[PDB]
Amino acid sequence: AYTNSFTRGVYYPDKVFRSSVLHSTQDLFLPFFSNVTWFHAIHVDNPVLPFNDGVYFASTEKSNIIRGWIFGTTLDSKTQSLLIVNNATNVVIKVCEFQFCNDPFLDFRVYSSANNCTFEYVSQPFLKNLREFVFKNIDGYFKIYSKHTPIDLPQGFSALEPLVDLPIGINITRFQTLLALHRSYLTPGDSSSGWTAGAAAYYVGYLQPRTFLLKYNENGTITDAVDCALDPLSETKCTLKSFTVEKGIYQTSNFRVQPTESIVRFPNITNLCPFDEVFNATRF
Amino acid sequence: EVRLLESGGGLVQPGGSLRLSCAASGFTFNDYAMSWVRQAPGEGLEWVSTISYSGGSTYYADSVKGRFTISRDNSKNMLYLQMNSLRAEDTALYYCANGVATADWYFDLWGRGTLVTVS
Amino acid sequence: QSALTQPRSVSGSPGQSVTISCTGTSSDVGGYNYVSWFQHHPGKAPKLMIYDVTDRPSGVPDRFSGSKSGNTASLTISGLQAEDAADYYCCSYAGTYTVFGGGTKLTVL
Amino acid sequence: ASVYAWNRKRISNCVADYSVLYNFAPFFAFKCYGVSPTKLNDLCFTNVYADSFVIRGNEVSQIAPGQTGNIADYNYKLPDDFTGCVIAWNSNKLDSKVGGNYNYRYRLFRKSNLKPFERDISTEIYQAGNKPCNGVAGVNCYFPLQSYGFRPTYGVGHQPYRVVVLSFELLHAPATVCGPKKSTNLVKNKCVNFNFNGLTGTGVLTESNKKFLPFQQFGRDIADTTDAVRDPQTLEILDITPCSFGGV
Repeated sequence: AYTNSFTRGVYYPDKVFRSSVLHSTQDLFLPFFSNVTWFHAIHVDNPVLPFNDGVYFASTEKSNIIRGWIFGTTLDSKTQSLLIVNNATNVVIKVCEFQFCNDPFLDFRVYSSANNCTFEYVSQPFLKNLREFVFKNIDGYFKIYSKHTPIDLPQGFSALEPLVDLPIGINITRFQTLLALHRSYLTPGDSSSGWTAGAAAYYVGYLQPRTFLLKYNENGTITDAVDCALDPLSETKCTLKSFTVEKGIYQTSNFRVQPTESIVRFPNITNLCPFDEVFNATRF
Repeated sequence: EVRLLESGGGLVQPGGSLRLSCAASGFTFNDYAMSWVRQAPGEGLEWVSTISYSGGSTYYADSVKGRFTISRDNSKNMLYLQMNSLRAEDTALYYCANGVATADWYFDLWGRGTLVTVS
Repeated sequence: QSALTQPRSVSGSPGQSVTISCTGTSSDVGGYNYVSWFQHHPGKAPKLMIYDVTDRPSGVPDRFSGSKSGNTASLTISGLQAEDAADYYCCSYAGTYTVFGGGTKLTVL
Repeated sequence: ASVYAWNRKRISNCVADYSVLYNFAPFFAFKCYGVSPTKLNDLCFTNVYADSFVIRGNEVSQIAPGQTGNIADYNYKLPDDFTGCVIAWNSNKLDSKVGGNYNYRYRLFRKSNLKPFERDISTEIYQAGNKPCNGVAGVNCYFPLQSYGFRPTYGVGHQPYRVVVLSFELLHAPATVCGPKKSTNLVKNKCVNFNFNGLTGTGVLTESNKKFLPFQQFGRDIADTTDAVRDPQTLEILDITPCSFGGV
């Protein structure tokens, strides 16, 4: 399915406090008004989605049916894949190149081959309530931002706070989600039949390099943002560095049609040159 | 712990043939060059032969060249010396040695020695 | 032999100093700095006292020192003790072969 | 480690005093880049990466920002922005062997150069000719790795050298690696020289009245002027104001 994503996805990018000031930053953000895929949590277990540059994962659920994720460049043990699983007691993040089954196991708590872990970590758990997450991994670190809010996606603006900064430098290229279920059978391989589970849904969006104008309030919290490259009005606000523009004419930028082709032109004189006959001289 | 043990000495008639062995224990035999050094009664130490850590390189002393053959079994942690055409000047106490604690070209590790008598 | 040329005998009284010389060729002593000195008692394994013209392995006192000039190496033993009496051999690694000196008998009277 | 498959260790959560490597070998080279080494006891770095491998002395020139060659291109590549120091020393006595140490290898063939800090451990045949090598070598098709074969008969240029390249990565958060120093009782309401985890300055320190969120470590007014700081000991927010000055 599809649904446009409103003004969501903004997060504190640099953990430095600023009060009652406007700041423009170029980073990987979620472009405003972009449509996002919508999925339901009944059965098919779940297909893999590429990790282009960063994922904005929102979920409205009330029974902890979704409990983790799995990332890596491949599901086989041929590469140091990653494991991240939340729980009622704590969160468990693991990187052990565990080979996976034909399908991700449906919780019967684990189904994977042997491991050769290089990093392991544990911490407190992540617990009508709209949970939002932003996953980013660019500079050798994998970073998480999050927010839990009471309540479709609301139009209200709210920024995510940096939750965890992990140092793992694995090359992530594909990603999947992890579900759970009560009294469910578990097998290394299964068809699209699945097992019964509660009604639930999760949205997915893809991040892009954009320039954002962020507004900090007197208490250091982000209250509004403008996508500098969305439409001409936003670009004018972003240029004047002011959310309110008065009547007038403004020179915002310049445009230039790009070249559509490249051509090379060389003469026809081939013939090799005598190089290995001067360097290979016997007497200089 | 780390040990070298020579073996295979005995009385043999001149021009005969003998095989010496050196038994390694306590270290990675195949990581180290092995050498045979002997000491003939009344004479000083004499380097006889050196084999590299792999086994693909064998060095011998001229005084025993041709007639002596060095070998090693890195699977069994064993070094060997095949002495053929044994002459009377080959009567000696025979040692195996390596450089486990210093450098490949030194003799810091030694065996106990094997006595070789050529009649 | 082909050994490095050493004095056959040197004698010293306990507490005094003695220097022992080792002359070889341009392919061993005068080629590399891979010169060794050995303390030896017939019937037991030699003990390395000096390897590398002037360097002592672990456990060798600074009373033992080594030197080299040209094709000649030199070992000097200071503070002579009764247990220093032994046979001393220089040694040179030359790449394609190792060569020991002919040995100097040190007697501590 | 071999240079083609070079080892990386992240160092963190500790104090970096370098008086140890000063009681270490006669160094072949200490070429340090973008930082004075004699000041490497007041470091306050966030992350430090320790890449390690062995080469011969003739090849140490390739270990530098913006260098070229078999090592720099197909084995170990450094970025042009390198901020760190390179320490190297002859390890001939331990790593050279009689017939050559053939356990140390390096990549001879690669279709493209590595990106900075990239690692290629592939062992797949190389095509120097125009015949597709189907997992087979021979004429014009080569194995991409080659052993050094360190021998005691080599010159010092061809002798094994152990190399450690320390990359100092900057940041804006807890310098989880800092230098051997000490702390002093905090002073307020006086023009004082302060050193908060590396930030040196002058000014009057005052108790803060602004609500820093638990994940923030610095405070700024307009134009990046450091206005506040959280204590690395009392974890308390402090206001910074430059002490009085003016024209006469």
